Amino acid sequence: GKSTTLFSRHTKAIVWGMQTRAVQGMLDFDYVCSRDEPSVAAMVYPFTGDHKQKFYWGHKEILIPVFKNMADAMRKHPEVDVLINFASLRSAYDSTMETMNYAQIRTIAIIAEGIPEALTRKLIKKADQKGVTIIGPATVGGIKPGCFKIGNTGGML
Amino acid sequence: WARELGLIRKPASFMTSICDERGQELIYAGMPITEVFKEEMGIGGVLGLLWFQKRLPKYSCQFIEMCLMVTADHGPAVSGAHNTIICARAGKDLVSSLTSGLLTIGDRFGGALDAAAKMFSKAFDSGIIPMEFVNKMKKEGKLIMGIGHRVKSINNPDMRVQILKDYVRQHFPATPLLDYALEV
Amino acid sequence: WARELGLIRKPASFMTSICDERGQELIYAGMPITEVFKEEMGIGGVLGLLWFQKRLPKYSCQFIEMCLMVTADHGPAVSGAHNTIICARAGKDLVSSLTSGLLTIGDRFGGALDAAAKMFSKAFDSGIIPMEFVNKMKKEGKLIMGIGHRVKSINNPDMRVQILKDYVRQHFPATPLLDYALEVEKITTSKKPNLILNVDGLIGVAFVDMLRNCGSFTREEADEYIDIGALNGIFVLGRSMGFIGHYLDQKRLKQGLYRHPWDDISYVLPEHM
Amino acid sequence: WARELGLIRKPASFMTSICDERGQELIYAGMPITEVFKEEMGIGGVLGLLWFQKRLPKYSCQFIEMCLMVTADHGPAVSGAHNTIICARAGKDLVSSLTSGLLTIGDRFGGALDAAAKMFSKAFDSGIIPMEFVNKMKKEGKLIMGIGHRVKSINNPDMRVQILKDYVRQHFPATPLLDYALEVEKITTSKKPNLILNVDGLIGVAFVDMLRNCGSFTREEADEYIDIGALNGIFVLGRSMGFIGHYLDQKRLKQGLYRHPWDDISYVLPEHM
Amino acid sequence: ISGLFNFYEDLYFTYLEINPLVVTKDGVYVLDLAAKVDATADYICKVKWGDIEFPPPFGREAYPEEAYIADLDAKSGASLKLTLLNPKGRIW
Repeated sequence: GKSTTLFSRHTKAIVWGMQTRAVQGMLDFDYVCSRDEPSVAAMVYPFTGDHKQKFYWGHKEILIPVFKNMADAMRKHPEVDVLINFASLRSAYDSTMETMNYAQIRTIAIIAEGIPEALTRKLIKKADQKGVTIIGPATVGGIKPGCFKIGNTGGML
Repeated sequence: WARELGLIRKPASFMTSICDERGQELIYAGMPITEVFKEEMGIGGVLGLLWFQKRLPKYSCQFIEMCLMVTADHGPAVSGAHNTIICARAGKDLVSSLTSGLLTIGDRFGGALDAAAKMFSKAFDSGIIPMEFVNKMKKEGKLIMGIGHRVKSINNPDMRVQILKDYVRQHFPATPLLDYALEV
Repeated sequence: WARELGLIRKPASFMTSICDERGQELIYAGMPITEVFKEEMGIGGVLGLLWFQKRLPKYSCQFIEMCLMVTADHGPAVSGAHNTIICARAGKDLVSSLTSGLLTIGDRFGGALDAAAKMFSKAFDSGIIPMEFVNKMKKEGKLIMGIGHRVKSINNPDMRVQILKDYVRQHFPATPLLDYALEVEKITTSKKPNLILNVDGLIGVAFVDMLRNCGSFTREEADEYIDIGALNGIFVLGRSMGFIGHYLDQKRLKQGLYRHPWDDISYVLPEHM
Repeated sequence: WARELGLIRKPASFMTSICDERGQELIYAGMPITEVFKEEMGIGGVLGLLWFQKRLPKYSCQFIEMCLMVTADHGPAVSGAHNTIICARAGKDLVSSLTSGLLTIGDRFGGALDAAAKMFSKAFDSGIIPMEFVNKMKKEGKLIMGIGHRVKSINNPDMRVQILKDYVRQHFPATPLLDYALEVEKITTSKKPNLILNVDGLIGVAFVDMLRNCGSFTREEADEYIDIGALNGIFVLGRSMGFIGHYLDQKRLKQGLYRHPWDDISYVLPEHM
Repeated sequence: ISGLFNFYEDLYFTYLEINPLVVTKDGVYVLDLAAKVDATADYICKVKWGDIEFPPPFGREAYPEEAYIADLDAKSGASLKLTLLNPKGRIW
């Protein structure tokens, strides 16, 4: 089943990739929309171990974990329902196919420009079989003001 | 001036979760300096506070102090003290002489602390009996780091093994890796 | 006196296959110092004599001196020259400042010389097409060492990469490891426009090209000079020039103690440990 | 972002008048790196560009390279090469081995370069005749730094003092300090036959001749580079090539840990402390 | 047709038209083909494609300055276009 309420004021995400500028913009959006928690729970970058990144919740500084395994990310965080995928055109097929067998990921936003059309038709069919919403390729993202904002959409604050 | 009233932002480098220098006291890992002298921790306590940033118990503090007391000079023949004496004997100063002599604590001289821990931990947590662990290291070469004395062998103990052991025999609960190494 | 007449014995350590000091001349590897200056081998010649104990040809010593001229200072922001300016700014001496600044040439800064030589040699001699070697590295993490520049990308060429490259194109036969590495340049420029082969990667692969593609090295001499770590030394000796240049500059500008202000630190000490 | 639109302010540290890394080229002192390789200055020219940040002319860069070639390794018995071989033979790596060997270049080993420069310059600028300067070093103690050889004397010249000297007699205009020092050499040869100008003294006096006898240095920059210690670094950077050559030699000949046996040591500990 | 579908997939097609297939007693013969292939899978197929210049739709001749900064797109990372809709217009 494809959902009808994709985002909320309790929507938690994992952004895939080293995107400190875009996740800074997203946590800026979570602060300026008077939300209680950040929209980002964790980050997944395969080329770096688990550590904590510092971010600004207004003036205060918080720590967000970069995990390496997404199963580790789901064990520590079962509340995440949306994945933002900043992978390239060569690894987002693997990343997306590897994403979709995690059950609590309910929607996916694929930022990438140029996932090939046979590969993305395979992505479309497996989203149809699994029930996932793709917001996929050659996109900038999505914005629900007050609730959520994907990546770099809109731009700066 | 814009930061003193706080309107711009700055991301910082150098995360350093140790030793708050600023404010009214020297705060260590979590403890003020008057407390660490008042709770009566030696340098084992501040080694737990600087190196691990944890208040270690007082038997372990005496143990760390005891290890630092036994890993002092092992004669001026050995390679690091040799380089210290060559550098000091060229009349440099204290700091560069100590720096050159310390700049060999490596893998062939004095690097068996780390190697004899990583090897025994990789062997015990992938655990074998000693009677096949010795053979598993036999089938590979690469001698067990942390075994061997040139002269003091048996019925002739090292006697700095023993005081450390009887501190661990008395003031020290639950030491299984020493049990494994003693069976080895 | 007994050894002056010869009767006792002594076995000797410190085996030193280099630089006979005793006698009537300072002999280097095998050559007298007047023969150093009459055959006119420069410091590339004495690096051949000291480092390899081999007389390198007249294009090789010219490449080594050009090579030491590009592996000099790369600015004061980078890690080792930063530590030199801190230690010189504490007013120590030349030697302690240069020493603490050179104590940073490791695996993350400036050790792309040895890693980008070992890895490219292990990829070319166990040969893969680079369009699958890059995938073999892609399956493992651990990015290809010696590839990537922040600003000068391609046809905004790095021009110290190119002045070396046009030395390697002109006065320089037989470049299959940089033909392979330029093929890796061709193929890794397909993921990113910037992502060109580094200068601290190019010195490693062009120097392996020199070592096993010119003469005088068999393949067991040539692999032992790479396994031992003789490619760290080129970066170290080049960067010592810039470190002492930084030291003299920090003494000449007459600067006092640096302190590193606290609003760049962000103490994240625990709660109460 | 506010600094990118230029609105807040920040005063900087690390003033650093050397090696502009930012922009489109590695700019040295004032010259682009393509001009560096195009005007064809060696590493002596860019030693002039980093250490003194001035284009030293073509005899002078050759003289600096020649200085590095004779202040290279002078055998493995001497103290710095000894420390390099001890740390190499403990099997560390290149950098820490070279580094622990380079951190002995002080005042008793290798500190004849700066001493035999300051002493001869202070004797020449406050002028006393050599036939009373030696007597001034007689009535005060403190032997003249930079004169004397243990073996190679006269009618047996030092032969790298001579290569250097016939470079500076030939390729080197207006050299009053070396003329003064050669007259001091004539008089210090009167007491003992050996007692000729050292190499560690000739690099000092001919390099003060380089600094304050060629151009580009005023006398308040010229004496300032002597006061700072720009002559210590020539010995450091020359002897580092020999240290790396020693390191590669001790790795390639594959020797185990040196121990220095107990019968060279002679323990003289107190009775019962 | 069986191998052709493997040819449709292992070369990553989009569009592939044969109009007509003239097959006689001598054998099968293809006269027309029309193909759209996915270039974003270049990392799969540049080993299979090679030195490919992709022909334009048959239109007017390209200018040298769109060619130079289009070369600069081949030199660097930007996306350009400049193609004139009428060269003697006023609204550039």
